[PDB]
Amino acid sequence: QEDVLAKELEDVNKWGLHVFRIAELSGNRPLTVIMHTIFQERDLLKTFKIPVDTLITYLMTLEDHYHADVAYHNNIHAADVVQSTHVLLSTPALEAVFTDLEILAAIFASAIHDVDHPGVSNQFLINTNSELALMYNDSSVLENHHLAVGFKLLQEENCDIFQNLTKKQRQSLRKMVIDIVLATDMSKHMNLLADLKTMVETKKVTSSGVLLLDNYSDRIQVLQNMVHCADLSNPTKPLQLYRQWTDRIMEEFFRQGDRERERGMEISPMCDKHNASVEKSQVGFIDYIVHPLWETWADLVHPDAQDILDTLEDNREWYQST
Ligand SMILES: COc1c(O)cc2oc3cc4c(c(OC/C=C/C(=O)O)c3c(=O)c2c1CC=C(C)C)C=CC(C)(C)O4
Ligand SMILES: [Mg+2]
Ligand SMILES: [Zn+2]
Repeated sequence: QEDVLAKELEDVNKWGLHVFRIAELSGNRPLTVIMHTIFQERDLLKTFKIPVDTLITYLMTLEDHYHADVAYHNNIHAADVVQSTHVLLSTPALEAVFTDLEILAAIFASAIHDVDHPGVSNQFLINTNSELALMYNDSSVLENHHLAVGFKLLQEENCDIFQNLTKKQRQSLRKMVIDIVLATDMSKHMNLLADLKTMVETKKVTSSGVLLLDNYSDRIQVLQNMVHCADLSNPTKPLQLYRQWTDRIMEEFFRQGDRERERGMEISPMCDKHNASVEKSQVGFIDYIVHPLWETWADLVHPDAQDILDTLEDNREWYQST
């Protein structure tokens, strides 16, 4: 069984890795084994003097604080975003653009970006006067919490994977990780996309042909949009993968809508299981959210992302046809 898993982990650089098989083959440890593979592949353990045992211990503790009883925002989603961010970082147009520390931040941010998600939305947590909304004053409630949990777990026994970074390395990475995860709040999508559009229109490229990023503001904005693309990458994946993600988000949405109805509240869009239109909503989401973003990303790394954008367009057509 370990040999099959190791075979499937050979695809870690490929879009459309079969993350669900890896979850099964790893005994519900997709986040740990994919993170470990990626760190090996990028030589991050040697670069940052990360002890192997510390890495596994942190990864397992972090994976544990994703909820196995949440159908979408679980450890499989986290592994998927890590792996998708890992592939997006390897695109030719970005070669040698980001430092080792920035690659570490983006991968680490992807791994913690939804930890301890309870499977309800920010707006539900606000409307139900939840403790989380109360702690974070109704602003990026989930996103602030994922960051606080992800960083806090570094303090558990033999969990500080950043113990051999310099103080300035830690401080720079923490800030970058915060900037990235806070940008995954969907209420920020439009401002993030508008900013990425502006950057593509004024895009500058080096003599080697690679994207030129002058300053923190441009670098962090590309890393924020990269992780945001990886977060919204389900509809760019091969259809058998995309369909399982759709099934899982609808289970989680529907269960929020039951809670909402049980409490007298109006049902949030896509959460009413007596008035759903699964296929229509996927097309709506692609047309108004996912495709505008992925088309803008494709222009930034043109033509590196043309197969991913083509798969998205085919998957949109297929859902439309139904
Ligand atoms: C109200 O705006 C909408 C909306 O109008 C339709 C939507 O539709 C979806 C559809 C989704 C998924 C969706 O989730 C994306 C991933 C989130 C994560 O990992 O946290 C959504 C939406 O979130 C969504 C939102 C955004 C929600 C809020 C509260 C601003 C995830 C996976 C796939 C299969 C792509 O389907
Ligand atoms: Mg999230
Ligand atoms: Zn997410």
